[PDB]
Amino acid sequence: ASRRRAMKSATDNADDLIKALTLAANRERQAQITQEISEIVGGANALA
Amino acid sequence: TAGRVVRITGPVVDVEFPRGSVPELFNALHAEITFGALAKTLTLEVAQHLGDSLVRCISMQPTDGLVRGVEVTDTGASISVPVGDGVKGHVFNALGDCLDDPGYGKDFEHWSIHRKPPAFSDLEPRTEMLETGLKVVDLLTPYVRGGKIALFGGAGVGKTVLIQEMINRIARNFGGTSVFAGVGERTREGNDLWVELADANVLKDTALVFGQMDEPPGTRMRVALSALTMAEFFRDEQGQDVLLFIDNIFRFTQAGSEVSTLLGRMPSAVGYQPTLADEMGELQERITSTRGRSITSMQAVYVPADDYTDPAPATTFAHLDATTELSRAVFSKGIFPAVDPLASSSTILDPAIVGDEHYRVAQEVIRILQRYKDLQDIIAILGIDELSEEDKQLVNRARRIERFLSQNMMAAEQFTGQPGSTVPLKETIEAFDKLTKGEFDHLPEQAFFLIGGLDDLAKKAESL
Amino acid sequence: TAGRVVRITGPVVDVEFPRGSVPELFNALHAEITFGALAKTLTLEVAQHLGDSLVRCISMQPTDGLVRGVEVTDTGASISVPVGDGVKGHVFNALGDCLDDPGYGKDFEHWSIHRKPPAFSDLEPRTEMLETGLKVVDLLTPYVRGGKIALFGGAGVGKTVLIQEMINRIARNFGGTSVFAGVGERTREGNDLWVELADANVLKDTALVFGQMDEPPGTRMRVALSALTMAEFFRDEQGQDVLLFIDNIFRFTQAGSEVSTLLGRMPSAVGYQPTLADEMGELQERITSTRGRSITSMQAVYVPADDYTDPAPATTFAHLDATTELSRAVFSKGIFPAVDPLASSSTILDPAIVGDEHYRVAQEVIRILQRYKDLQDIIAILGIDELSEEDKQLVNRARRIERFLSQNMMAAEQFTGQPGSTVPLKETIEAFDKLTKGEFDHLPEQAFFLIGGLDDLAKKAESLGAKL
Amino acid sequence: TAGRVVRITGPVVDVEFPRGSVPELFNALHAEITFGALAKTLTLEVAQHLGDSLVRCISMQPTDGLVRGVEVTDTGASISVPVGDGVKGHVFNALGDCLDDPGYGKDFEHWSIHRKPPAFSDLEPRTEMLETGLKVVDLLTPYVRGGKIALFGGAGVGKTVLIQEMINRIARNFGGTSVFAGVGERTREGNDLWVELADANVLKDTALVFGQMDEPPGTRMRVALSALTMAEFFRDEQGQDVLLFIDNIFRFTQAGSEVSTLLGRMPSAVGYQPTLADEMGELQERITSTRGRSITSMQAVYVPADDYTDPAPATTFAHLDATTELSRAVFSKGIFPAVDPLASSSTILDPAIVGDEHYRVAQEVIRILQRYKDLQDIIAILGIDELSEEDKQLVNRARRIERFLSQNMMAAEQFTGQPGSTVPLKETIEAFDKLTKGEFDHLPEQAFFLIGGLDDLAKKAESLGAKL
Ligand SMILES: Nc1ncnc2c1ncn2[C@@H]1O[C@H](COP(=O)(O)OP(=O)(O)OP(=O)(O)O)[C@@H](O)[C@H]1O
Ligand SMILES: Nc1ncnc2c1ncn2[C@@H]1O[C@H](COP(=O)(O)OP(=O)(O)O)[C@@H](O)[C@H]1O
Ligand SMILES: Nc1ncnc2c1ncn2[C@@H]1O[C@H](COP(=O)(O)OP(=O)(O)O)[C@@H](O)[C@H]1O
Ligand SMILES: [Mg+2]
Ligand SMILES: [Mg+2]
Repeated sequence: ASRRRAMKSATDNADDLIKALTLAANRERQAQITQEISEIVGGANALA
Repeated sequence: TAGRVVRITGPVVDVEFPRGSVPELFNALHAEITFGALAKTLTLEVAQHLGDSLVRCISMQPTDGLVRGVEVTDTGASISVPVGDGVKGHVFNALGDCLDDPGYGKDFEHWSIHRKPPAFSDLEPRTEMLETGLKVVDLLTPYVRGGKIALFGGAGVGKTVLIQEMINRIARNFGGTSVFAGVGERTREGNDLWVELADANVLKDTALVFGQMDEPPGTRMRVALSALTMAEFFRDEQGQDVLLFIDNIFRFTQAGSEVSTLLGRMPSAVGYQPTLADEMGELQERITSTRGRSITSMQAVYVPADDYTDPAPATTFAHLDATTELSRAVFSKGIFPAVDPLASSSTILDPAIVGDEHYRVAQEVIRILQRYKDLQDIIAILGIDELSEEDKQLVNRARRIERFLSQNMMAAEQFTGQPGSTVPLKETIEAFDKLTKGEFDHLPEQAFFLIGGLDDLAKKAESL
Repeated sequence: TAGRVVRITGPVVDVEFPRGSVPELFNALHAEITFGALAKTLTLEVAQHLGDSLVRCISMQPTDGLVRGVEVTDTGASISVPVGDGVKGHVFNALGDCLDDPGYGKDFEHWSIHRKPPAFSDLEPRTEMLETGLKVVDLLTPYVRGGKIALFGGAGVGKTVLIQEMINRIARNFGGTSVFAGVGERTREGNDLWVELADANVLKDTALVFGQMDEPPGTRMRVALSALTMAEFFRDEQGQDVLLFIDNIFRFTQAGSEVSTLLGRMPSAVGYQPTLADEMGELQERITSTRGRSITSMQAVYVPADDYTDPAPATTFAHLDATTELSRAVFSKGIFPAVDPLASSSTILDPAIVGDEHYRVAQEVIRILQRYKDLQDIIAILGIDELSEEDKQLVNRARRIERFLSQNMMAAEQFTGQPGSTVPLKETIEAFDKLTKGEFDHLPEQAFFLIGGLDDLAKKAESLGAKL
Repeated sequence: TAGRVVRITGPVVDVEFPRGSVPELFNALHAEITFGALAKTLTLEVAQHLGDSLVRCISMQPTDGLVRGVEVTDTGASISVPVGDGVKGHVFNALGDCLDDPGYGKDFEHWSIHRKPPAFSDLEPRTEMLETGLKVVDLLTPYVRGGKIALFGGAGVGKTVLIQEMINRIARNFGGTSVFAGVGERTREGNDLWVELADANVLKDTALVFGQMDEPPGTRMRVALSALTMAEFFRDEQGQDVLLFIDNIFRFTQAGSEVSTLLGRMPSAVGYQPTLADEMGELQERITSTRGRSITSMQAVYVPADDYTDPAPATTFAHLDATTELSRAVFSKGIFPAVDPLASSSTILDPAIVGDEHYRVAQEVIRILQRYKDLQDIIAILGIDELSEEDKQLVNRARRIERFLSQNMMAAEQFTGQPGSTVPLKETIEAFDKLTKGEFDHLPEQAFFLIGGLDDLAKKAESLGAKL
């Protein structure tokens, strides 16, 4: 019984961890796109 | 007083006009490509006044074969689409040209696709429910009359059949009409939809406006406004209730981003156009209820990288009133429409809007279905034997509830000859209240497939 | 010999002068805004020589209402602020105008707010603990008297409360003078500090200079220089021991970034000004103690978006002898001060200076906390029940240690009504030695939360039913 | 008819010529730096025609000391390098000058370093294994004779050690000519390679062309072309097999991107030049075997920041027949060569060429290692006891397999102090077939670390107390 409870708790903890990690990964992905565009447009403006 | 092309860079064309003849922003201009292979009339939309009598315009067609110095004619108005009852049953592109019958509708009344939303006073302060007649939609995810509905669902989930069902219900129950806006429409899928609507005999109640995948970004940006203009004429002038379908709204956003990039504007966060919120708001605010008539919109939404915080879905959901998710799992069970009662939601499923009885019944149904979903994994792995007696009772009740959310739809008649049903909202509320309380658990499961209200349930139980 | 405004772009103004009368860099020019509600006298600071007798200047006041072509006069000198004993007990803005008593200080000696830092031959490293009574600070990040301390933190993690705590602990029992620099922070916070210093009788020894959030970026990037000029007068011209409090220096960096954008400079990484390290270094190198002349400076450093990799705090780090990094994670645990013990550091936490016992206890505490941090990965999923017996013991010890590093602060009473406590350094070392040895493993965790020394621990443990 | 320097900005020089005397693109121009300390002759490669008789050129030598308006002479031709058997045994730079014997080869036939690649009709796919004696390479990344081999990896993972190992194993007994192109690498490594080749007596058969990382961008751009021109001459004129070693080819792309913005080109993604793929394609497509004419080329490709998705290595991948991909993770485990067996690939690793048994054993090894990679996280968190019995057995097998793919290389004796070993391909196949069947599960995994064949395995197991 306690193993069932502990594994339910660990599965919920893994759910929360995956959610938080996915949010962090999406934030990092958006930030990377923004920074790449920033560098590209900065270079383009410098050339202009 | 005619202009001449000075610069051509892909779809972006610079045109010079005399001093007193500079067209207003968003005016439609006509140039000519005379090269035999690619001959056509080119539509340009004024995007910027560069000064020195130069305007920067977006070509609505490919500029391949265009020459510097050719004449450009100002039409004196923005892109104008034909309106009236005559647009029903026909396919148009973003410029108003009829595709199934070139030249058709050229004599109709023409309305500019750039219009403001209803004045602040003209709006209805009270949100109203759109009683569709479908049990699942009415109960769990009620639609807002004049609001926006997001539609999510893969292939083979009845999405097209659901669209046909909604067209049927708006045409018959409300005496309204439908406008379909295919933004970034695949040509094969557009042809499929045209043929299917003709076969379902609902094309007469629908106006199709396609801005296809293989057109420059300008048409894909303006097709939504064109379809919305047709719907606005039906609402304000014909005094009808309109249903506007947009597939895909994200492609409207992406075409806006592409146009913004083509015009040299610096991209905003995540590379979208700086005015993403402004454009989405200008589109969405025109969909509303004004003066007793409404445009209700069901919009297919694509979520990039499944990231709901992405700027495009983040901006789109600022205007969405309800969500309907179509599930492969539900469809495989034979439950039509294959709505996911747990993933789907509505913003007006609150006691203050739909009343306390409806809220309580819907909440109880959701609770029972969620518990059944929790037990699904146990049932799959260890079988139903390991379940408790209360668990078995709840599983049976939840199976009957989830099967009573199915309905014999109007658009499903052409597949299964049986005609569709329209369950009144109060009838659905009381029926699902009884189901939750446990007043039908003795009846067999098969009796709950694809029926209307309680009368149909009784008849199907007797037939078994 | 007067100039004329030719271009206006927000707080930046281009002024054309007759050939041969172009003002020198950093000269203070004056222009007039005459429109009724916004009528004022703009002080501009020459920032660039654009050529063709044009100069680009930064306006200290907002430029709303300024008209092209109005004459601009050159003062012939840079911005100057009043200095002397008379500035103590008074509130000044970036330009030296007294706010509590307008017109005050006009007769004082006036010093340019731009000057070079002390000569390298005059610099002598400072290695002397400045005891505070805060367990975490004294143990893990001892502050240096006459050195530079910084408080890094994200939004709302406790930088200002800790600055008030250090004003309470250090400035009150201070022989010399204090200078506070409100740099781009809340105006009502400046008002609260003014009133609190008046109540505590410390105001008579303190000079307050305020350029707050509702200021143009030029003022927000020059007010620090003005306050530092007053502190430098006290250090050099009077041999007084000076306390310098800056809150917030990231606001100086951010104002510099805004100005750089307005000056047409090419953006650097993350959109910051290319001369970020240069400006930061000039300002910081002016803030120092020289041989025989002590400035104990303490600076709050905002961390944008809780991103400690941001260029502004990242560049700030190098200019410090002691760094207290405040963590959102620690703050969420309710631990105050929300100090990240692993990330924070002190340059004098070495055995030669603080002694072998202090150093050994600090290193043991850090080792336990680092092991706990490493185990976080397993723990988040599985609790502590899957760890070895040694790891379980270490994790319980680490929880107790991290709770005990918290403290009931003097400046926290206004939030909790609980009076603060001061812990002697020897008691702190002894307590954490015992705690690392496992002598308090039997006490409940909450007994260690927001208390003073071992006596408070005993009383709280008793109150919870446990016995020490 | 001579031009004059108009603009100088780092390695890029603008030169104005009289109308009708504008040099053709890629022509070599000469300018004089007369300043005594840095006096020299700059070679400039015409990169662009700017209109109005101005050309933008890339300097091959540092432009420090260059003066505006100095005469610029057009050689009327591209950069050309000596070709022929004479270049064997000698060290050159990108410009063709001999470094060990200055003035040598000036009278040889000279070939332009710019050349079109072979016609498509002359290309024949190569499918013939080139046995090396390295277990991992021969089993999972079989090299192709006359094909293109690459060694990918981040900084300091063993690319150069593996290049030297392959020199030892392949060029030591090669019956043809060897060309080593040091593209933008350490000068110390170049000197070490020169000395090693002289000692091994392989230098007599090798032509070395060096452009180091201290050279300006133009030299690093053109050194690969120079060495490739020597190789092309040996392929097309002498009609003998050629070994082409390039280290590091990424430096060509990096140097190209260093001048891209100075040449006026808007940057592409990740800061690279817009023409990355096209320039790389031209250069790489010149590095090929043609029907009846063999060039076995081996390139070291640096992966910036270990990011295999970076556009440079990603674009390079399409040009290779075999790719040994070195991993930082494998390196940090002490496994050498730090080959990632799950990420490397060979075009001839299929049953048709290598044979049924080789392909079967390779696929089984890859499957076991993939399953182990999947189970790594579970073992790290929940431990190995919670795995199924077959999964535990597979984990033991996979650990032994990953250790056994390690090998003591000759080129690594300077690091491990242990002499290298050579394993025949058949022995490798038999040993890994035994491993995948569990025939060595009773031996400690430490017995499989940095050894040769099964004899070395038996010896090490005896040394550790085991026996097969
Ligand atoms: N020692 C403390 N005890 C209790 N509460 C505290 C303590 N320190 C800070 N707080 C709480 O945290 C709030 C924020 O603290 P503080 O204003 O010092 O943060 P900050 O880092 O300067 O913030 P900001 O970025 O907004 O300027 C305080 O108003 C108080 O609510
Ligand atoms: N109520 C229903 N009765 C019978 N068949 C249905 C019903 N709903 C959906 N289907 C079947 O499911 C398929 C769904 O495909 P389609 O209508 O294109 O929607 P989607 O775009 O989600 O695939 C259709 O081919 C249709 O035959
Ligand atoms: N086979 C090996 N055995 C032991 N150490 C090695 C081996 N290969 C590389 N190393 C270590 O890794 C370092 C990096 O190798 P090298 O190839 O020179 O760098 P890179 O991979 O960047 O070219 C070597 O100097 C050596 O110390
Ligand atoms: Mg604060
Ligand atoms: Mg190397």
